[PDB]
Amino acid sequence: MYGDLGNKLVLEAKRTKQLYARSNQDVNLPMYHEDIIRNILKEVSNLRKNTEYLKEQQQLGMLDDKVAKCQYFVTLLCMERNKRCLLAYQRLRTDILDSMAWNNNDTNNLSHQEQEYLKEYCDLITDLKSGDLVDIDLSGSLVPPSDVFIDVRVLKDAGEIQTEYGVFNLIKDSQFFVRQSDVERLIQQGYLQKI
Amino acid sequence: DDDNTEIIKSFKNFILEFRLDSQFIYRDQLRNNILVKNYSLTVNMEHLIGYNEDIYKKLSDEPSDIIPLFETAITQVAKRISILSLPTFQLILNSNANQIPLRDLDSEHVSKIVRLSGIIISTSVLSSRATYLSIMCRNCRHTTSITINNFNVSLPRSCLSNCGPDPYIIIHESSKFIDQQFLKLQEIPELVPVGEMPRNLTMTCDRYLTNKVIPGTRVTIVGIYSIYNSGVAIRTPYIKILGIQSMFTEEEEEEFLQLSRNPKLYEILTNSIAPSIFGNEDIKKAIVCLLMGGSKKILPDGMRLRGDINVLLLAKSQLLKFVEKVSPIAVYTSGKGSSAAGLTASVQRREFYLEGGAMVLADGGVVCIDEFDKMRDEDRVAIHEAMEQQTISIAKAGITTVLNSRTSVLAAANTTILSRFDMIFIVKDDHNEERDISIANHVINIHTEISIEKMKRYITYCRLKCAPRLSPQAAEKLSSNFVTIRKQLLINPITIRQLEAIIRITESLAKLELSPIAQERHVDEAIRLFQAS
Amino acid sequence: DAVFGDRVRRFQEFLDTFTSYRDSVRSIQVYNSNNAANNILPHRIIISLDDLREFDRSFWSGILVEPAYFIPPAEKALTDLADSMDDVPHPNASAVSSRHPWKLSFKGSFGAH
Amino acid sequence: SLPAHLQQTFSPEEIQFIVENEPIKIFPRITTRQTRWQLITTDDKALNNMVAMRSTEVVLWIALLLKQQSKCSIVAPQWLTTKELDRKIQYEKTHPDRFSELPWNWLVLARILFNKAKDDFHDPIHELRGKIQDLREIRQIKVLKGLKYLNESHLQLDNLSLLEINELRPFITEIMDKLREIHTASLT
Amino acid sequence: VSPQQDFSDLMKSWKNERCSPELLPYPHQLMKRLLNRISMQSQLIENISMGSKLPLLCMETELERLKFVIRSYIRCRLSKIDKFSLYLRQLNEDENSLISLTDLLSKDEIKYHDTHSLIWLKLVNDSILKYMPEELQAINDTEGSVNMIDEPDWNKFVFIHVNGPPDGKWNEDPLLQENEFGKPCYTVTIPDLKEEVELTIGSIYVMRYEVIRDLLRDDKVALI
Amino acid sequence: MFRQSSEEEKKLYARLYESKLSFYDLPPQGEITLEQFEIWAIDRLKILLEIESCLSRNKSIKEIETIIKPQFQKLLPFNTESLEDRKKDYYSHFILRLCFCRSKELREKFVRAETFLFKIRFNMLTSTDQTKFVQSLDLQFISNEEKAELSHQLYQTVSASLQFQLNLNEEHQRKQYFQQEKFIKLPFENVIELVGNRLVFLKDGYAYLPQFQQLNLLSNEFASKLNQELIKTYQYLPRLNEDDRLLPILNHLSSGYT
Amino acid sequence: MGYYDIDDVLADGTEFPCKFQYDIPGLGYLENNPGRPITKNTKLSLPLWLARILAIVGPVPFVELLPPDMFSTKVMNAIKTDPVALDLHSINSHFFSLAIKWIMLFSEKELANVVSELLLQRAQELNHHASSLSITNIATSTFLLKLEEMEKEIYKKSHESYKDTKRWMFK
Ligand SMILES: [Zn+2]
Repeated sequence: MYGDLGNKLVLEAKRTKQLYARSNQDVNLPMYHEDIIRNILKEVSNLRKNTEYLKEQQQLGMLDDKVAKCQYFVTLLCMERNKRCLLAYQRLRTDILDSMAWNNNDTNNLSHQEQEYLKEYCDLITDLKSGDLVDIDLSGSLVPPSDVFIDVRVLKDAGEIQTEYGVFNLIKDSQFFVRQSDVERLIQQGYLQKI
Repeated sequence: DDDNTEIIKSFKNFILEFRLDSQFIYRDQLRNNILVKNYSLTVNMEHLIGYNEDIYKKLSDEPSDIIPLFETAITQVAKRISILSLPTFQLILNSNANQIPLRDLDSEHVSKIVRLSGIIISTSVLSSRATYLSIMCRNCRHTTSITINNFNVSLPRSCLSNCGPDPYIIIHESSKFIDQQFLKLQEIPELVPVGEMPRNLTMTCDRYLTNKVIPGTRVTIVGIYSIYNSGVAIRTPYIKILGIQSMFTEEEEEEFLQLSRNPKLYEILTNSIAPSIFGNEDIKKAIVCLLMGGSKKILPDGMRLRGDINVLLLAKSQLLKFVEKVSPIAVYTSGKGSSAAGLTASVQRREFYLEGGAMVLADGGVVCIDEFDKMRDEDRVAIHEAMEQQTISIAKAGITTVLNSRTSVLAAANTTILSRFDMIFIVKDDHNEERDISIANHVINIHTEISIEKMKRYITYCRLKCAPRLSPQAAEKLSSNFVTIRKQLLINPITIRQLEAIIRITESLAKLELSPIAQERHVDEAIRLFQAS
Repeated sequence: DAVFGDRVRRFQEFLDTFTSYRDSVRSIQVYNSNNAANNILPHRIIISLDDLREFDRSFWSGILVEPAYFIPPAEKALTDLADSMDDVPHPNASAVSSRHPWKLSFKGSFGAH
Repeated sequence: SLPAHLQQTFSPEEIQFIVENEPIKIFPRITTRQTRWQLITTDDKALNNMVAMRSTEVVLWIALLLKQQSKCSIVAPQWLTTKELDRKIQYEKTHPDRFSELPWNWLVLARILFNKAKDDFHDPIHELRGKIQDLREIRQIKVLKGLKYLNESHLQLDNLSLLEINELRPFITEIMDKLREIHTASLT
Repeated sequence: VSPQQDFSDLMKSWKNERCSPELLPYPHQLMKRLLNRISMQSQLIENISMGSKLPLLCMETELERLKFVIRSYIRCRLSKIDKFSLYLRQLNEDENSLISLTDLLSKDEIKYHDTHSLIWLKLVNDSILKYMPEELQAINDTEGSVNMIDEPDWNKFVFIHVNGPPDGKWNEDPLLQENEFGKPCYTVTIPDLKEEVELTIGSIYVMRYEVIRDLLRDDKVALI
Repeated sequence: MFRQSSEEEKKLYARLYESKLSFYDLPPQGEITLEQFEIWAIDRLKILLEIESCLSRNKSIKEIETIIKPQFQKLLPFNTESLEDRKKDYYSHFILRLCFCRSKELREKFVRAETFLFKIRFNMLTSTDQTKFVQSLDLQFISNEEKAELSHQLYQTVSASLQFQLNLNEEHQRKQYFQQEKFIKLPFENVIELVGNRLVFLKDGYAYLPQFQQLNLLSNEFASKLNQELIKTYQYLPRLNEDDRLLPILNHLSSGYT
Repeated sequence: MGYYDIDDVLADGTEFPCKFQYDIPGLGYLENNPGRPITKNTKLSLPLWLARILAIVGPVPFVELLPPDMFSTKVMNAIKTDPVALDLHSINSHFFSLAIKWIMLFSEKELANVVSELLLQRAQELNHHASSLSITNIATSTFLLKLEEMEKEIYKKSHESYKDTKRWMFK
């Protein structure tokens, strides 16, 4: 029946939601199901052809008052349920991409419409981040500031690097005593640990 | 009289006050245990020693007397933290004291806490002991009660409310009981002196320590070593136990799904099977099909359609061992079998009984036979029912039963018996000196593509998740090929029992891709691989 | 001792309320009385435990957790119900002192047990 | 956009942040009274006009900032003493349904001051650490009795601390919402 | 007006915005004044730095503490705008609406809402709706078998704490009646059940949102 | 801890039969039919006729209970939530007031039969229902010190009664029950029937009555108040004479007792 | 009950028994035969998103809904005897959603009373297992295999809250 493919597709949305929720660090949303979506759209095209043929028979006068009305109505419901399934799946993957855009601001699994969508949303984020309200780093940390000064140990040999506060030389397994407001970005990037 | 109160007070204050850093660990444990209706506490000896060594000294001198006092202290603390009724709580201990080997326990250790280890070899059924017990007095019909505790009692004779010499009886209608179990511990195999059979002990546990272990497991035990009545002035020893020590994730199935969409998965799985063996491509393909299997079906009129696969092989020793290793469930045997049951089953004798061979035992899994020609006479006829029906039925000497034989058979040898198998092939050899030299070098090394475990888990996943169906195009293709071969043979046999085998091979081939429908791609490879000859 | 009587009264109320069990008593009695004048059905009745739950929870849990104190008085009440209903006169010597009361049985929704 | 675990609730870090804005009494060891602090979210006069060993009142986060070094000492709140906690435990036992009238931030402030200011108390700390535990356990019993009255309409609570409410929030609200959904569906 | 009072108002707005189900109106004036103050304080810190260490430490960490709250607040509001985009657009399109969208949202929020709606519309319109028949091509359809527009759950349960009138004018508040021998109180009617409750000053409650919306707007209660 | 927060005729009869028995205390209201009047009166009359017949045959309380109890479900139901049954019972009693207030013999016979029916129905109650019904009627227990001072005499008085009436053959059981039993003090003239049988202890003109006895006081109060109401009902029989359609029914009802 | 909610999308696909009240041409594909009519008093199992409409639209509507097995009398008695021990996961994965949908459809009064008691009684043991934090696996695991998909979310969001508070405190 016409809803089986949608019932199969939505299970992938539930699966990827649970996989994403289990581990926030391991976000790689799986392959876009091009084939199942194509099959669903082909089914919708078949139903459209059936409705058009039924309209031709209605214009021919083939008991069109009762027979065409009920058959057309039942077909319309079948199309609407497929629309709901497709929109739900795409909306879930859109939400995951929106979550990733805020932190970042690789591509192979995304469909090309989604590939341009992510670029558009990154442009929107940097537009908000610029201009007025620039003084607060909207993409910054959401954990309240606990301490000014911390001790951080050097995890990866990135060599000498530049930062707005100054310059660091990340000699492997050396330790700094430095203010957190400087090294917050480098901790997020993963060069440093708090010990 | 006062000493019983001071000791209880001391242990009560122990539970209420022991912090390590910032958490009252035992108050938290005792609260968290009650919420899941677990009435016990797991104390650690080292913390008790750290808190106050005198309490540990008292506990070490006279365990049998002092353990109940600490238990009732646990109850008194348990009521405060949860009530503005509960049973008596069980104390459980952990320790790191030096293990005594089981062979060295002797008269110096009676009524001492002992830590030992071994292998559990037997387990009794559960039995009932009394804790609170009510009493009726026969003459005057007065009533009273008694509280038992299980440490090393009989009904009293001080009649009350003359009242007689032995007037008391039990009201089981208003009494409380607990569980009890017996176990046997055998000394460790790598500790026995040479040329002797291993020594063993018997032991007891109750309440939450019951039903915690099974036969054959190596364990560590903490318990009181004591004696009981059962020569002159001689008694048997035993131990009272106080402590014992002994489906897919999402990230797993993601790897299996990535493998499923590989365009060359069939080649990869064939290459991964017995990689040392040179050549023999179709043998490896057939073993893949045997491992994966078809799809079971049940019809409205009750007829039942088989899923298993059967293969025969006419170097060959290695492949059966590999199949044993890779398969989720596997049994290995030679043609004569492990007993007089042979392969299938037999009746033996004194009253008669029945036992099954290595076809009943492998039910639900795979079975591999090392030399099919050494099959016994009864098995030669019984394997017909074992393979066609997946059952074995016997009516002999008053026995009348039927046995399940749901399994896939692999076999090798070196006649009409070949008809039972879905595919038959003959092993082939090649004699490259480099191969032998490499094998010899590896042998000297020990003397001086997908891995097995991953492949086994993948096979399990595919068996659990999918069971595909034929498409109509495959049906037309197969029927046309069937009538074509029968007509060709007529003008110059194929039968329905082989068409239904080709269908199973087709389904097993479609199973690898996790495609819900089988297709002409699979039908072509099925008939291509059908060339046993 | 006094609690025994009240439980008999409460089960009598139950037997009067749910009338389908009176019909069972009477049908067994009249069937046995008919063929006696010429097989015999037992003096046993099966009650639905759900009816007893919906009638009185305290009696239901009493039956299901303390059977030794609740099953006997209910059986006594059933025997009283069957005895008060009309019966054949002039019983024989064996019938006069048979020591044979009616007996109960249960069905439905045991839950955890 | 916002993380999933912050859609409906405050994390304990935010609860600590909220509590830190309260005032607290201190003894400074240095005189600042005649640069100046020039704060923008608080009063600035108190810090600019400090005199050594003269009691004064400042926000808690600056107080902990000073106490990190030698320049300050923190006076404990008056409720955080053995006599008062004894009386509150007796109140808890006496009235088996009402909650005792402790301040809304008692757990958070106790577990901040025991870490940052262990040396400034008058009572022995190892007794306070026990009496706090007693109070929390009794309150947990009273909470566990209360969850049998979740209903379709409302509930009343009194003197329940902020952290205790935040601990329970997602359970109470969810179960109450589903009971509301079941009830209103029959009306419609 | 003072710098001390603005931060208390900011904390109030942040806490209320986190819990309530609907999108509350933007404080237009407070944000202007706060952001100007942040800029001036940053320049002052730079000037004093270029000119005892401890006062500078206090000033720096205070500015960090101030910026964090605003960051969290704006992120929460944008998250709400994501979920009710079609609802807000429908509210704006209604000519008879009692409130305009620009009253509710800030200018940056207006920009975000508009352009994000267009981006999301372009994604689904080409992918899915390009293939549907003309009867089902609408994205914000109300008439279908399932409503395509989401909106707030006005009956969500929320914790509250009763403050009373902010000025302490218990004698002036017209709604604030009095219970027997005790504190003043408010009264509210819950209409599905046809029942009343008395909300005494100082006591905590779990209450439906719509029943207490008006008192929340008047600052008679505060969300916990 | 957590915390949340005509019709009048039907309510009147629900109140009147909450206790499951009534002294028939209050004026009925609303309407019923004349067929209902006749039939309800005849049903109660049949039950009371059988009660008087059994008493004339000198049958015991248990025999009368065995005879009369099956008739409630047919004629005059008892222990019932039905408004119809409750109204039937109440109205039938009130009708037989007007039938049997006419003469001293009729008043005595009606009081005797109705009081015995009251006794029968009271026996059918549970002890909780009996306690609630007695308490609803606004009906002096002795102090523990007075019980202790008179304990020997009271126990000597009631010990035989405990054995025979409450089946407490064991003296131990009798002692425990007596320890748990309460006693009532009142003038001896109020319980004189128990005095004549020496079932109560007398001291200074007061009779000491255990709690498990004393139902005769309740039934005697019922009989006395019913007699006074019947005397009152007799005095305003001229107002009954305004409706001629009722007098043949009452004459028919009274004819079975004459 | 949002549009894009996955669980609501998935719950609507469960099938319910149905019976027809008119013969209709060409709709035999519901009976898995596109080339034939449907006939009156035929019985079929249809998904809820379709049966919810065909039961309403006219007069006599096209389809009548038969009482499904998941709301049978045996289930109700099992609920009312011991709600805590009940294996609702085996009965139906989405019980409390379909219950509310059915109550809305038919405006049942007694079923609501039963379901409210069931939810309230199971929430107690759910909170008990939520509160119990290690400083055990089998005792918790036996009960948590009998939770609905609806109840698992509440359990997870309660457990994480308690765990976060404990971690912050003892730190
Ligand atoms: Zn005795």
